[PDB]
Amino acid sequence: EQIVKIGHASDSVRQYIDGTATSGLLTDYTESARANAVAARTMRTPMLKDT
Amino acid sequence: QITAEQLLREAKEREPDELKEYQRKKRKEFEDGIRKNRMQLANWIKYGKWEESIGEIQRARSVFERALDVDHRSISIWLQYAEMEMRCKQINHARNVFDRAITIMPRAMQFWLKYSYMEEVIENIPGARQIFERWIEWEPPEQAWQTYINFELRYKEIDRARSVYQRFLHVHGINVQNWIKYAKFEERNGYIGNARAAYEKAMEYFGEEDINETVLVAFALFEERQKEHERARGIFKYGLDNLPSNRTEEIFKHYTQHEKKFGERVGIEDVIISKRKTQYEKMVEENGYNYDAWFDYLRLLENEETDREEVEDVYERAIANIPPHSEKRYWRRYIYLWINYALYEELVAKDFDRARQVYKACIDIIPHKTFTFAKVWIMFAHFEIRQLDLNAARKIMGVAIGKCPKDKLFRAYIDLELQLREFDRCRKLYEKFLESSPESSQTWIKFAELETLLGDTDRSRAVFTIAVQQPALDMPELLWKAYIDFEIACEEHEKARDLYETLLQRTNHIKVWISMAEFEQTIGNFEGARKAFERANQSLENAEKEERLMLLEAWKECETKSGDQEALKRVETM
Amino acid sequence: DKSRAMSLRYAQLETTVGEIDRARAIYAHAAEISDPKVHVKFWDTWKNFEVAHGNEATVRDMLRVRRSVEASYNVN
Amino acid sequence: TPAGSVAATPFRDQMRINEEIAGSALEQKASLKRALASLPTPKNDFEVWIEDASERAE
Ligand SMILES: O=P(O)(O)O[C@H]1[C@H](OP(=O)(O)O)[C@@H](OP(=O)(O)O)[C@H](OP(=O)(O)O)[C@@H](OP(=O)(O)O)[C@H]1OP(=O)(O)O
Repeated sequence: EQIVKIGHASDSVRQYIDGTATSGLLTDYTESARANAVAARTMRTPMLKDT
Repeated sequence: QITAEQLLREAKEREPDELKEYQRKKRKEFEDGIRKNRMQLANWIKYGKWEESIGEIQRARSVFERALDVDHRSISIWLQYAEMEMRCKQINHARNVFDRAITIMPRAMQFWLKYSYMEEVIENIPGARQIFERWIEWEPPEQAWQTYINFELRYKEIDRARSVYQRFLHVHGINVQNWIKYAKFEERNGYIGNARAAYEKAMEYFGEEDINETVLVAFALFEERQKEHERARGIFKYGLDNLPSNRTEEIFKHYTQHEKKFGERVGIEDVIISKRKTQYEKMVEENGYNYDAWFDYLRLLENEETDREEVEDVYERAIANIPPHSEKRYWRRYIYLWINYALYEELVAKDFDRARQVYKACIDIIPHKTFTFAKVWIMFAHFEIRQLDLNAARKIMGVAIGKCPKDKLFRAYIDLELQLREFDRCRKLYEKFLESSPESSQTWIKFAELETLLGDTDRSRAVFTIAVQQPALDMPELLWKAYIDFEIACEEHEKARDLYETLLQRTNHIKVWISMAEFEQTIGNFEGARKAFERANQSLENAEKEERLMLLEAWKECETKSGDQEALKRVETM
Repeated sequence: DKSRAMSLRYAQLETTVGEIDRARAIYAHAAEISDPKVHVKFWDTWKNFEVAHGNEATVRDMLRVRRSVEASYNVN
Repeated sequence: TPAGSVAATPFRDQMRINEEIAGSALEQKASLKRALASLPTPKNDFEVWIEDASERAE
């Protein structure tokens, strides 16, 4: 619930501002979120502290 | 291997005086078998069967008479003894055996069935009647009467079969099904006056209060089959009153099928809605927490155009089911159970002084110090504006922000004061909004946009300068964009240049260096872009090769669009 | 036949969301009504999961249930 | 395993346009107040289908 709130707020702001002649000063907030999400997806179970 | 199967399979696979003298050997075998075992009765039967075959039937009687002395409650033996006498064609003996059997065990059904069948196959049928008459004196339970009825029906005696039913209903008639089967018997023969009488007497028999309504539905459906349909409505409709909650569930399914033909305009919609109404009330008795059942119920009553006081009683019953969890995820469906009530009171009942009370009751129930529904505070505020009471509307939004300062409230309050042309009140609320949510750079922009729309440039500049001085922002890029774009709209490029200057003093990020060049490119001071590119490219000698490359592709775009081949050699040697 | 297919379907959701510990119990619960002698596509997709999102201590757990489950069918 | 992937979707801290230093919340509240109290107020603003089964019956 917290995640989808923050995401929808940020994406809506992106669609309002972007497409203007002085864009490119803005770090691509929706697409960079996509890029971050696909990078984080590779993950593994850690072993054990005792064994 | 030779495991379980092959060992045990191998173990498995290993696995006429002479006639008179033979008969003597058999008798000794039986008699000594009897002597030891006595309760052996299967062998006692076999000895009886065996002697019979020989025409020694005279002895076989003696065997069975001895066998009956051992058990006597012997129902296997009694059957075998009679059946022996029948196959021998002894029928007066067979009668005597049955007359004893039914006398001694009057409530073993098997003898009366077998005995009546023997006499019937002999066409003794007066005697077969007397057996059934004698049987009924024992008040034998259901199957005995049904077999006597069915017997008379095979003769087609049907008025004598009717006599059996009338006596059957006297003993058994506590069970409804006997009355319904009787009425069905009269109906199918065509006696239909008897069938009406049978149902009406069944209702009179069961009474007024403990209405046996399975009779009543059966009575209704019989009259429906006749095409009495006025009667059929009457029976269903009568049932609905005395039955009203629990048993009507059966009535309504037949009553609605009934009306589905004949009801078509007025009768169908009445029964289905009233069926639906009681069906939703069942859901509410099961779980008053079923909000979807209340919404669907309230839809039905509003489309009914139900009398106002009943719909108010249903809304106020629905509303009292406050969620037990006190966390907003559960309230999201429950809150529209209040909003629909305020919409009904405002739009349909048109009792505005009662819609105030709906909202006050709503806001007195929300756990505001844990969460709020901004919808409630917004809708309650706009309602008083429709009453032209700005003082009430401001108090509502004012305590909204005072109890729970929330973004949706600020936006709604600001949009309201903007529509009211109360621009100085909007300003004070934005300052409160920024104090609430300082990191929200969008609000700093929306605050500067208000000042820009009101034509006060120096107001808008002071906001932006105070905005970019903030220690934290959700999106400085959005704010720095907005302030550059503002100074571009002012055409004070010598200050917009200063914004890139200070922004570049904050970060040597290549995209800011590109946009600084693109700014000069869009002024058409293309040498400023080259001087920026050189200032970037000659200073960023320690930047990454791709960072420099992306920087220098932007310059290569600049020179390929302008076409200066001499500069492109410089670019080619960057 | 479809419950295995639904297990692959459900594991795909949990692995894109990253509930990889739940994904193993989806596969492991499906593995007991699968055999490595004809259902090789199930074992391949679990093996490709465990080499990606797994480690030695659970790869060997996969190979334990594999030899256990085949023994259930391979009565010869 | 921590499910990083969905947590990665809310993007934040896009670019280094900040000093990474902040005041305490009450005096940060005063910092806005004492700064935004400097905003001028130069002038006032005003800017002024068919029934046919039923049709034959009725
Ligand atoms: O808290 P905000 O950032 O101002 O978000 C609000 C608010 O959402 P919250 O659940 O986070 O409070 C509203 O939700 P409610 O408080 O009214 O329950 C929601 O309304 P809905 O739940 O009806 O969606 C509305 O969204 P909308 O304006 O589309 O109704 C949305 O506003 P944002 O669109 O600004 O996020």
